[PDB]
Amino acid sequence: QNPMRDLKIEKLVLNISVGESGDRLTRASKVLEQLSGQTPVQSKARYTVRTFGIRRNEKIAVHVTVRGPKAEEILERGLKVKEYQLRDRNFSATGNFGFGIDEHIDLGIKYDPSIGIFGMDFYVVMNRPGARVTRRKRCKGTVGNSHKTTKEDTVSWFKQKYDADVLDK
Amino acid sequence: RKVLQLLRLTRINSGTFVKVTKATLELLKLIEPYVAYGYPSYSTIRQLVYKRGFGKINKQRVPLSDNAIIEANLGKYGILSIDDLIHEIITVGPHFKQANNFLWPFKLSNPSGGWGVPRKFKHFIQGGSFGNREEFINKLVKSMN
Amino acid sequence: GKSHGYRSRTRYMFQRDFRKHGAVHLSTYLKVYKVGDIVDIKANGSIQKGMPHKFYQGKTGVVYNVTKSSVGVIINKMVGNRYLEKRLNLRVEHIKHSKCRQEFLERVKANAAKRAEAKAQGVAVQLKRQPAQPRESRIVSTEGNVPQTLAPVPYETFI
Amino acid sequence: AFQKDAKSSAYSSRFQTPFRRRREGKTDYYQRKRLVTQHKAKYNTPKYRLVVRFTNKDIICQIISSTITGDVVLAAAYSHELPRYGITHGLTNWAAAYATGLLIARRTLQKLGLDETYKGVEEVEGEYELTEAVEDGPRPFKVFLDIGLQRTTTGARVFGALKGASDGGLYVPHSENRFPGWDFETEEIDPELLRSYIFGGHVSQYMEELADDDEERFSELFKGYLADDIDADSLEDIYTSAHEAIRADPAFKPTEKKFTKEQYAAESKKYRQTKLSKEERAARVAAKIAALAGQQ
Amino acid sequence: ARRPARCYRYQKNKPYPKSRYNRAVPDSKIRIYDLGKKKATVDEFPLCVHLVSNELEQLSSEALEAARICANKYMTTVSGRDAFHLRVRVHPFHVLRINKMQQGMRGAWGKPHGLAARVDIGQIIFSVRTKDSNKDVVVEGLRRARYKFPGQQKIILSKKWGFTNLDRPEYLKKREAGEVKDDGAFVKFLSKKGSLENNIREFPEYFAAQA
RNA sequence: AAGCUCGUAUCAGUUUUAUGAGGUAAAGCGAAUGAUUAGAGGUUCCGGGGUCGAAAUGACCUUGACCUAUUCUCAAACUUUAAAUAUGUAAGAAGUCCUUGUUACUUAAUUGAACGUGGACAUUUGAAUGAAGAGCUUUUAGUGGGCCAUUUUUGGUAAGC
RNA sequence: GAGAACAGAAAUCUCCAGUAGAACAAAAGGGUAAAAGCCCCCUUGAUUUUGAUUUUCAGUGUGAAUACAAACCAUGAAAGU
RNA sequence: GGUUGCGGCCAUAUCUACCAGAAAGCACCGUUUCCCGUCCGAUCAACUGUAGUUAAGCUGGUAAGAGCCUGACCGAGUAGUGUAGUGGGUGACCAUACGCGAAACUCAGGUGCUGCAAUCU
Ligand SMILES: [Mg+2]
Ligand SMILES: [Mg+2]
Ligand SMILES: [Mg+2]
Ligand SMILES: [Mg+2]
Ligand SMILES: [Mg+2]
Ligand SMILES: [Mg+2]
Ligand SMILES: [Mg+2]
Ligand SMILES: [Mg+2]
Ligand SMILES: [Mg+2]
Ligand SMILES: [Mg+2]
Ligand SMILES: [Mg+2]
Ligand SMILES: [Mg+2]
Ligand SMILES: [Mg+2]
Ligand SMILES: [Mg+2]
Ligand SMILES: [Mg+2]
Ligand SMILES: [Mg+2]
Ligand SMILES: [Mg+2]
Ligand SMILES: [Mg+2]
Ligand SMILES: [Mg+2]
Ligand SMILES: [Mg+2]
Ligand SMILES: [Mg+2]
Ligand SMILES: [Mg+2]
Ligand SMILES: [Mg+2]
Ligand SMILES: [Mg+2]
Ligand SMILES: [Mg+2]
Ligand SMILES: [Mg+2]
Ligand SMILES: [Mg+2]
Ligand SMILES: [Mg+2]
Ligand SMILES: [Mg+2]
Ligand SMILES: [Mg+2]
Ligand SMILES: [Mg+2]
Ligand SMILES: [Mg+2]
Ligand SMILES: [Mg+2]
Ligand SMILES: [Mg+2]
Ligand SMILES: [Mg+2]
Ligand SMILES: [Mg+2]
Ligand SMILES: [Mg+2]
Ligand SMILES: [Mg+2]
Ligand SMILES: [Mg+2]
Ligand SMILES: [Mg+2]
Ligand SMILES: [Mg+2]
Ligand SMILES: [Mg+2]
Ligand SMILES: [Mg+2]
Ligand SMILES: [Mg+2]
Ligand SMILES: [Mg+2]
Ligand SMILES: [Mg+2]
Ligand SMILES: [Mg+2]
Ligand SMILES: [Mg+2]
Ligand SMILES: [Mg+2]
Ligand SMILES: [Mg+2]
Ligand SMILES: [Mg+2]
Ligand SMILES: [Mg+2]
Repeated sequence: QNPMRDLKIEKLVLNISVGESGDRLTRASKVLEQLSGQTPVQSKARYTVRTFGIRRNEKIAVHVTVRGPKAEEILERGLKVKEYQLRDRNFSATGNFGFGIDEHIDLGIKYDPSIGIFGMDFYVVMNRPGARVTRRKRCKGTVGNSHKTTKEDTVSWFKQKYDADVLDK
Repeated sequence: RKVLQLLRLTRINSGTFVKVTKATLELLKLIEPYVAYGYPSYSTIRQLVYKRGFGKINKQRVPLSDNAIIEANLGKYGILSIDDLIHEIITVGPHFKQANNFLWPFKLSNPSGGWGVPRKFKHFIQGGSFGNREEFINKLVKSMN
Repeated sequence: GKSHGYRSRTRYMFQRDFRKHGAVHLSTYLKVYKVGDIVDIKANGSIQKGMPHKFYQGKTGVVYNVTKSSVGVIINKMVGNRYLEKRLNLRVEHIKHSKCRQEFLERVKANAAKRAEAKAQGVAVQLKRQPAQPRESRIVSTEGNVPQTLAPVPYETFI
Repeated sequence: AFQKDAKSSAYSSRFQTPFRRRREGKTDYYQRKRLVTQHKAKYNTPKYRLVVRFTNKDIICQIISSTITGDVVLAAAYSHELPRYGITHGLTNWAAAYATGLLIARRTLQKLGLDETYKGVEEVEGEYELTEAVEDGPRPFKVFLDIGLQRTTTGARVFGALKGASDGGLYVPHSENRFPGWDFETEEIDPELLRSYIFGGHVSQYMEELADDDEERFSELFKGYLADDIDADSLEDIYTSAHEAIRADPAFKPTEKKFTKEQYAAESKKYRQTKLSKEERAARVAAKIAALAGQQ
Repeated sequence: ARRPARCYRYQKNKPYPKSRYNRAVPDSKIRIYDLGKKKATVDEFPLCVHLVSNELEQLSSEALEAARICANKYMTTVSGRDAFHLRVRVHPFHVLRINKMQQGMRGAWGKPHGLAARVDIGQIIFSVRTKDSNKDVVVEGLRRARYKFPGQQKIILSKKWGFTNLDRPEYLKKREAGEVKDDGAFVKFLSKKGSLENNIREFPEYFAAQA
């Protein structure tokens, strides 16, 4: 069937994985701020690596989750950079999909040598209405298969609106 | 050892009557290795009492030999003679407990014929002497009384 | 060298019962104890506060005191050639009302009954318990039931 | 599920299922344990909870006690009763919360006898106050907020229902710091504001502010307030009279009903699908081995 | 330096396995327990003959290993190496200690010394499957192996089909029915339990009635 | 040793009945943990070899690891199950039931809780067997190297260890 | 497990599964899932008085512990703890 | 009989896969002025009950389903065990006598019951 198992984007999560803390990071953060409007969250390393030059709890990366029309304006905006082609991987079995771009300048955004050039991970997670079942406090349940988000359902979703290509086999 | 006391068998070859219920049957079970028992006939209850029967009177242990001795003590419950005694026993009467406790443990001699077996301390069923030997109890006791 | 701490040796005895871990069900707490009640004692490993020492596991005493969250239980423990009295402070999670007396209570209320049902009719009381009695005579029949003759059976090996 | 997921003989076997009302995500037992148990030396004394729950817009207030056979409703009151008292709209708002609790307090505290003594604050200026014990007299009826799974936020409406009960006569011990108009950064309540909610000042002021800023929305919602010609200002008297109505006669009218219980059992069993018999299932298998194995 | 087996014949101790509590123990001298044509199907080898203990004792790793070879050697040079399937039915899990040796009897808890299987009465030590047309050859294999073992053991012809749990006619009934199906060297049987669907998937050749 | 207070009273290295507690023996391992023999069927952008290759997130063998349903074998310091023997309490007059006083505890509450006053039912009054009675107090000796047998059992190859 | 630029066996982002297979200073064993674990908020009940009780036992001491009474506090909307 | 709120026992209530659900309820669901919380009004807070929907939740039913529960002279009076003997055997061990008595197995049968209050063609 189909009445209101639409395919709304649950949220968009931009991720900048820097190998390091300090100045370089706090600038990568600035990028996600002025790009999201929201004020971005930092992530500490989970263990030391020494060949990645990182210590446990260092503040290694920043990222931000954006929802509602705001997310569309950006997905679209990077989808552009990615010339509207993704790949049959890229889409998870549980529905969602993501991509990256080197150089954030390719989505509006000027240059300015006070900031530099950063890479960015785009991760789009999808769902339908009645999602709140899994997420709310009382009577926390689980969405039925006839309503869970699949791979096919999202690729064809994606293939339709945007009019973008999927590719590979 | 406790049980042999409770059944008033504290000397070899002595004997006492036991009314059978679950709650005494288990007592018997506990002491099979030490006793010989079975179902006594009228004949042998009669001659146990006539010959070797004694009452407990302010302790003491008093030969029966006159009927007034009984009526004196057991008479309260009916029972005013030596045959009255016997009758209360064999029929397990309403007053068997007093009737029977009144009787001092019988004190038998060793069997006369002998024990019939070369070793006493296995079960009757294995050619020994101990345990329930059922109605063959009379042949034995009669040779011991 | 040796070890004899408070809960030594209690590995499986304060253990929790297969598939019965977690919260204690609430009825344990809606129970109500009064002085004089007979309780059974059995430790709940999950409730560390107010726990009977292992010696009192499996034992049945009498309430002597009632408190916000506990009952005081007196148990006679026997040391040497004699008993002494012990009072135990137990949380309600380690106690339950004993059925050790339900029989009695059942038997008394019943016994007072058939005493009236007798007396006020013309007696034939008869209300002491008697032991299992031996079986009376009986006649077993054959109609539809002729005896089948069995013998012992030869040695064999299945293998 | 996917094949490398799904479960085993062993997994399912050793599985310890939780209490039903946890599997249902309805009962927090860690709180029930502490809401319900009594001092062992207060013996068979019940420990009554004021249970407040919010459905997608119905408000429930039951005064409940506990029994190992199951709990027990002393009295109950639903905000959907408020039409009886002059409240037809906005039945899940904060002042519907207060009102309903008011009803619940009166209702029981009536049928208990403590009706005339222990009235509570008749006034209502949102001053902070519990109902005190009257000098040589019955101690009041004591009660404990069973919030359920509500989050305690300073402003939440669960605490509004609390206000109305503690305003109506009940003894329900409570602090101020979750009532709207409690100041975060000064340990001090503004009764200006809390009186406002009790009477619905936030919904009123929202209405007047939507009047001349945006009539697109003001009609989408606040529809019913048009259809019945209640414009803002009167929202107080609405609830002010609701208060009086309630106190005046709270004695719970049940529904007129129509159709017997027997009757509701008729047309419902029409949709209650029925189990099968082994004889029947035996023949659904035999049938299947005839079909799928009998080589078409 | 190996003590005489006489010293550990009897089952005097409680099982001392190799474990975290033990830890430093010699490897079992016997390390293969399935030789001959193990790969072979259930149908290939109907006759089963056992070497069976008549004692409550202990058998060394070394006497399992040495016996293992004795039977296997005879079996294969007389009847062929694919001509049978020997299965050692007994794993030596119990560790034997020794008080190597200053001190005297003071603190005397031994080091591991070697391994043993603990064996019951009627406990099978060796199990072997062939063609009936080989009985003698195999029984000789087991007969010679005995000489390698302390304590009475006695050879016994099984009623069972190979290493199967069904007896010959009962195995045949089930098979010449349809409900049996080859696995590795063993076999699967159709059960009337469970999904109907994937129960017909498996075992297609049932669900006719016959053949 | 001295007794003392009582006396069918109360008493018990025993059974029965009713209600508990226990994780040993056995058992189990196609049940968890841990071990252990064998194959069979799967899965790879994902350990390595290797033929085709310009490569491939290529195909094809191959050996491994894992997964599936199976297979032989084990546990003092493993276990779902779970004995036997031992083991707690109870089987009344200090009992059961009714009427309704006391309080500063406790209840929303003359509500409860505890202790009571008044009233109703005697020995088949509440299983068995036994009871040369039961209870109680003071004071003091010797002893504080132990050894042996059946069964359980630890160390040791073993021992008249 | 399946997904995302640099990014690899291991960095950070997301979703699914997940009876606990983790974590709770430490030996090990018990115990624990809207917690007893992890993040945050507020704190000093790690306080004052003097008795009873359990283990070890002589039913002495010591250690450690339990349930109350009489205070003063903490936290929480609250039952409470 | 349905449903909701609060429950008791805590799998016959769980798990996997399908399909069916009237009416009410519950639910999903719209909103961001206000209390309130967030990197994100997803959660959490408030407002509307108006604009929308049975798709999910929920309830039930199907399955030689997995699990779980119950039964039985199914296995088995088997294993183990208290008691006995100047019983057998070099021993290891093993029979017998008077009692108690499992677990796996196998087969059959089930797959939540129920308390308080409100509500419903
Ligand atoms: Mg629809
Ligand atoms: Mg770096
Ligand atoms: Mg007698
Ligand atoms: Mg003669
Ligand atoms: Mg002579
Ligand atoms: Mg002669
Ligand atoms: Mg002789
Ligand atoms: Mg003579
Ligand atoms: Mg030790
Ligand atoms: Mg503590
Ligand atoms: Mg799996
Ligand atoms: Mg299985
Ligand atoms: Mg749990
Ligand atoms: Mg809480
Ligand atoms: Mg032994
Ligand atoms: Mg030894
Ligand atoms: Mg030495
Ligand atoms: Mg020396
Ligand atoms: Mg050492
Ligand atoms: Mg074994
Ligand atoms: Mg030999
Ligand atoms: Mg143990
Ligand atoms: Mg064992
Ligand atoms: Mg088992
Ligand atoms: Mg295992
Ligand atoms: Mg098998
Ligand atoms: Mg064990
Ligand atoms: Mg006893
Ligand atoms: Mg007497
Ligand atoms: Mg006397
Ligand atoms: Mg002395
Ligand atoms: Mg002395
Ligand atoms: Mg001395
Ligand atoms: Mg001796
Ligand atoms: Mg630990
Ligand atoms: Mg909780
Ligand atoms: Mg300190
Ligand atoms: Mg002390
Ligand atoms: Mg001292
Ligand atoms: Mg002390
Ligand atoms: Mg210490
Ligand atoms: Mg509807
Ligand atoms: Mg805002
Ligand atoms: Mg929303
Ligand atoms: Mg909310
Ligand atoms: Mg549907
Ligand atoms: Mg629900
Ligand atoms: Mg099934
Ligand atoms: Mg045997
Ligand atoms: Mg035995
Ligand atoms: Mg002897
Ligand atoms: Mg012997």
